[PDB]
Amino acid sequence: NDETKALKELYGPVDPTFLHRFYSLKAAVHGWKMVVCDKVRSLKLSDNNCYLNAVIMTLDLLKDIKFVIPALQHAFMKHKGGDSTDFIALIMAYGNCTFGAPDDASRLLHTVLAKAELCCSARMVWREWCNVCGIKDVVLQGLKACCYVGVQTVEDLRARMTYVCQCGGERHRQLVEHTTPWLLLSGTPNEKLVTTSTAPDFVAFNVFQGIETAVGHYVHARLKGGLILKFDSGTVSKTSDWKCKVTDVLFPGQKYSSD
Amino acid sequence: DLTVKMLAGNEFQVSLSSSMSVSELKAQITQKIGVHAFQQRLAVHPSGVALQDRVPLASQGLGPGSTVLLVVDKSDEPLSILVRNNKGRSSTYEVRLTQTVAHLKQQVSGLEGVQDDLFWLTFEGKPLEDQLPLGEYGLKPLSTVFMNLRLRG
Ligand SMILES: [Zn+2]
Repeated sequence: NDETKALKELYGPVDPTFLHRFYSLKAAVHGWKMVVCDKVRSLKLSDNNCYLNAVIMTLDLLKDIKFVIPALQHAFMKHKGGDSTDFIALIMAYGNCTFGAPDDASRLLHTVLAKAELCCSARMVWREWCNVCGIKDVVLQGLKACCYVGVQTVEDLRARMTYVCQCGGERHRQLVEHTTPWLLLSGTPNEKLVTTSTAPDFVAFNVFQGIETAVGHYVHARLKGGLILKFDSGTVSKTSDWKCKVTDVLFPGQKYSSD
Repeated sequence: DLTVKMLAGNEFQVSLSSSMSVSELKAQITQKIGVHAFQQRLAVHPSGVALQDRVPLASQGLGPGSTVLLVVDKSDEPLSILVRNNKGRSSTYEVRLTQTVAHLKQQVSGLEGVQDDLFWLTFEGKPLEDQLPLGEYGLKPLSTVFMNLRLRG
């Protein structure tokens, strides 16, 4: 009927529990606050929501994104206008997150971005080849050219990758052209020593603290004013050097080609 | 406000000269007729030419004043793919492009001994969404899917 069609337009294809979960999360996260730290908003720690601090503060760095699901875009707009409750509950709902339960910031971040599109240009070109099957270029446009799960440095992104071809032989692919407004790389928690004597090539990153087989804690970090800013769920401190397990790394616009 | 023909042989209209994405068209088709984009074969009526990939839309078709044809490729023949796990072990699986990501996860959860919602999958850098079919991701014979643990923080 008309009502079912409208919910479909509004939230897109969702499971039968979705609307109940959304509305319950909406009520449940009503008390959460977005607090201003160093002139930016951070999600105040509550009910194990640190992974949402990471996700929210990362999205806020991603220029020219827009959500293709209308309720999500509206909530996103409201969030930017300073009322974040809807956006938070909605991403929890799309993420199948449970209130008060700890979760995975990278899984959520890329689940959310899968519903988004880019309002500007972006392009990857990959060269793939097989000794038997030959060579083909693969072009990729928009938001998908701006994210990669599986590596955390640009050089690992640009390295030759080996896998198995359709034909049974080994196949290779490798990035040979890349133009983006930004670049989000994500991987498993990975120990890096981050220093600011020389400005790192990335502009922000997220950190998992603790053993990965237990419940840890997330911090969102930004490189600013020659320093590292650590946004720990509503609070912010500053350091120069930091040995930490990095998860998501955000880089600036890419502009690369390989002859 | 377009319109698309099938072999029912019935039709219906895409209620939009808007948004415009061939894919959204597909998705429009997807959610209008419950048919997965990767099985959709589009061709402008009646010049059976079956379209570019770039932006909406013409090229060779535009406005409420045209029509396009839709045939569904009903092929879900089995194929073998790989899923490589947390430690770097790849195990073969028989699948159909028609099964959901969630279904493949049930398989993997089976062979790995990890609750299906305690991990997530990627293919060539991209995350696989539970509700979508394997065919959405251009999975090929012997494609390698990666298993990532769902951390808790
Ligand atoms: Zn080959």
